[PDB]
Amino acid sequence: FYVMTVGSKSFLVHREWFHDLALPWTPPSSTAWRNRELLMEFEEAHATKQ
Amino acid sequence: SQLAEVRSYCYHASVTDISTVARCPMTGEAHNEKRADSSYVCKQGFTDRG
Amino acid sequence: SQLAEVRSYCYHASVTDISTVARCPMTGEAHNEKRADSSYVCKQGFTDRG
Amino acid sequence: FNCLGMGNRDFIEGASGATWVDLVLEGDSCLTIMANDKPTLDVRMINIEASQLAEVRSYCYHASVTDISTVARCPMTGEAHNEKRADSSYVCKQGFTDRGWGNGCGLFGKGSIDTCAKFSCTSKAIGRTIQPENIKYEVGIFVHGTTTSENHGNYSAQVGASQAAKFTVTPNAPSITLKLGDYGEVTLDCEPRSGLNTEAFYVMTVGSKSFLVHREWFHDLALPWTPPSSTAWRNRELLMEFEEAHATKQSVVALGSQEGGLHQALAGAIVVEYSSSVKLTSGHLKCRLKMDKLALKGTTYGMCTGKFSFAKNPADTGHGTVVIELSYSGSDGPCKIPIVSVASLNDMTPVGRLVTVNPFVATSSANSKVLVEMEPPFGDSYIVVGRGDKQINHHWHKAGSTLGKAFLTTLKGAQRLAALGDTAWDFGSIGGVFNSIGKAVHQVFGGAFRTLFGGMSWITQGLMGALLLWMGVNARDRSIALAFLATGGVLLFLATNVHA
Amino acid sequence: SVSVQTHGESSLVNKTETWLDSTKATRYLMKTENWIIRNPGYAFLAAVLGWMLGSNNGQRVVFTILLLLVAPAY
Amino acid sequence: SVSVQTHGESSLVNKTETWLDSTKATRYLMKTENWIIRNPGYAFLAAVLGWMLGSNNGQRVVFTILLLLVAPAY
Amino acid sequence: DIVLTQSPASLAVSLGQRATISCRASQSVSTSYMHWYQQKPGQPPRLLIYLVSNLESGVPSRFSGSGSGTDFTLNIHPVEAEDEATYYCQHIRELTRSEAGPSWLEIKRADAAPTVSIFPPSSEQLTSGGASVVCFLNNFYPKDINVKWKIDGSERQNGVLNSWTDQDSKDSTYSMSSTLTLTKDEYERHNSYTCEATHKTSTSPIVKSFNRNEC
Repeated sequence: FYVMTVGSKSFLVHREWFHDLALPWTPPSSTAWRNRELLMEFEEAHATKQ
Repeated sequence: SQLAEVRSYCYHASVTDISTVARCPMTGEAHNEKRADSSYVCKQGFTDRG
Repeated sequence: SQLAEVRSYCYHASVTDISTVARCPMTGEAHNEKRADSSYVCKQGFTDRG
Repeated sequence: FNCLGMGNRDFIEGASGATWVDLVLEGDSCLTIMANDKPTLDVRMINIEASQLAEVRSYCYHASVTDISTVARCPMTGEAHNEKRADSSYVCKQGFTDRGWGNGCGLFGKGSIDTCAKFSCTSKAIGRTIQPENIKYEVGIFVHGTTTSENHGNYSAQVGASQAAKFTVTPNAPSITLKLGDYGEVTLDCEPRSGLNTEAFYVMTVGSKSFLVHREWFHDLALPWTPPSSTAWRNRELLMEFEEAHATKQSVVALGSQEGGLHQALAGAIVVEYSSSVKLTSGHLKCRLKMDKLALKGTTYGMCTGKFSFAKNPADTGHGTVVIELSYSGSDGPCKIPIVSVASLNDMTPVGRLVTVNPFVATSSANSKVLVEMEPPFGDSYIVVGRGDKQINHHWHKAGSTLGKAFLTTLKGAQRLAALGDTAWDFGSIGGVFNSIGKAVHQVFGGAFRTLFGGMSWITQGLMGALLLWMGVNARDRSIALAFLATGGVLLFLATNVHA
Repeated sequence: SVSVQTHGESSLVNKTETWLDSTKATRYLMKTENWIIRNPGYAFLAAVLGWMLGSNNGQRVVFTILLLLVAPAY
Repeated sequence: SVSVQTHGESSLVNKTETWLDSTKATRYLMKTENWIIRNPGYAFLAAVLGWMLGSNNGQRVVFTILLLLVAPAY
Repeated sequence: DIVLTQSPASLAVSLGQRATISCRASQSVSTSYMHWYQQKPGQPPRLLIYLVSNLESGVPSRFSGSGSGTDFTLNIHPVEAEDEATYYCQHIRELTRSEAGPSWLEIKRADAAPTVSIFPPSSEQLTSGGASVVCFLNNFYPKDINVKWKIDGSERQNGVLNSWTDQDSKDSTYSMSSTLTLTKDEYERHNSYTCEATHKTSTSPIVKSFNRNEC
């Protein structure tokens, strides 16, 4: 398992379930993330307005 | 004693700088110049035109 | 008379500026700073370590 | 306001026989009426407006723990009482601490403690209840005269020509009479209160945005909620938790922001914006279009004597018709624009019908653009503008031949039957007998059956239908369709309607 | 998503008060019971399917009580 | 709770882009498939129960494909 | 990715008065994950507050603070002479881990004027070919001060070497030493040498002058 930090507190989670979490995640170093489109959405397109 | 950093997860996000480049039908793909930087979240789509 | 441009296809390519950022096992993902620009073609991987 | 370039454009085939018609409309869809002596009409909803909204209650999704206090007591003392149980702001809970002789007590195995933590709401959602009279409907109505690519998509421009109008129907004034000017007057009698169900649902505000939720599901939400006025809440212990009790130490921890869970709790909710009046996207309204005063003038106008031109090139509207824009260079105007839709050039007999009836030149000014739409027949046709040498034509072909169109009426007709409830038969307009009993048979069938087991979500009613199709396999003669009744249609259809 | 596929249960050592324990019993039943109360008309014809096939008596309920639990949240 | 018992689906009028539509197809399957991949050893003995009883062939799969969907999230 | 800055960068306050540091973190919702370091110049720091609520072992109970997300605070109600140091902070959550532009504690006292003494170069340095005119500014508070080398009434910024100490241990004032370096030939071609010292205490610069023709 791993140790997951949620907010200020940290908690224990299984590491195979840790990677199976569906939510934008982060590489160790700095920048480029994955699945960051999940916390955002879209709408209908009226002219240039979306 | 020592714990390595496996990865991180961004649970809370905010939208900044909404940009949508409109194009005509039959033009195929639409390309916004923001697809170069990974900080910008880009998605295809369409706008029904009259 | 008039023909619109639908898209293009690059059949012939060349490799420029090979960059591989090595990391230790158990570190999870490896992140190279070149993933920001879309001109750089990045791929994950591993190196068996002694 | 008009049907130009709308996402869903549906038409109306005039049988005449009456000057009044009962039609249902929507925000996205735009109805188009074509009748004799009556020009081509556009009827659509802009949005659904509501004036005054009362505050039903609120919900605190995000909380934080403040001032953890736990009063320790000895075993056999029974209940533990902390002085914080007086104020409702403090969240108190009973409990115990297993005691030895080492910690605080002279007995073993048991204990009692009262753990109180002041409740602090970081973020809270707010709901709103809809009053029937407060609901407004902005219904764009338009009649097709001489138009351009500008004025036709323009409202105030066609108001100067009196060819477009807007208005607000409310339960206080469901009937509105508006004049089209040169083409006469039309009377629109709507049913604002009965268009939607005002008390069927609420308007829930999650964060900055607001959203629609069923009001019976609104109260069934499990999350700390709020009375309208100010202070004392209910179930606020749900966003906080407890732990083991070591001596006097127990940590009340608060759940994070449930805003995402609220957005997760929202699935079929419609995104709704607002400023000083809420604008709902998909409309449902029952209106009565009275065309009695609407008529055709201007048969005094003979054909135009001079060259035409294309202001824009022809294309297909995707709804089955072909629109063109014509810049008339002749100075003989005002004149009735010659034009037709024909099968072959050697055959001058018109076949296709003009969507915009009686094309007309506005003024004598040369090079005046005019936008007129027509419906060509299926197969190879021709758009011919003008008579004699003066004519410039175009070839058109439409593959939508009535074979597939019969299903486009059939299949979408059942789609018109679905999701519209009992109002689905309002497309049976100027009805009675069949159309009357067709809704009446479905009335109680809409007040029972599908609505009784209604609430099924996607595959829930879809999967069991395939198991209810097996009920049609095992049966007896004359009992066959009995187990097959609700199976085919009304069940698997809506399951196939929404895939996805 | 974060709504489903919860960590529960760890089930490694762990004799303690976890993050959510007493609420773990209210996960499925109450939400599935709120579903069958949401759709009573289904529950009438639901248990009918059990008595339809197999004529084996007691295992016909094994269909129903299991199948009536299937429909909520699929 | 807010995690389950979603508003979906309205199914009243509503021809539009809702709050979550394309993600509604990924609700159950993917989360239940992530469960059966989580517990493959169950999936081996799961479908075995279907071939055990009734000897009626094709409806034995009706047990499995339904019962294999029961175990995820109960 | 995160920018940190600590303010006020220099705080003059008497011992016993509360000092609340206005701070912030650019990349937001750090949770708490913020610290405080006290460093005297030429030393390693010492961690003051961790968990934002909690001291380390050696640091006494006079240190405190609170905050979350962007803003954080270091609140010391009984500031002391032992608290005199350069306060640092540092962040966690994302990486790389970085600090803030620091903040100085200064114990407040009465504003003191500098004692200005401008010494002509020694006869030993002249024989060496150079001449360094030194100007000593001692026991002035606060640290805001300026030296201007006026040669024959004209200011020269060349060869000016300014060496000033930090806040003193005994009287808690500042001491400065200014040095004007010239060649002996350039020293003997210029007559009047003075260093005027302007300070917040004296509305006019303190002028200590000597000429080579004078003594």
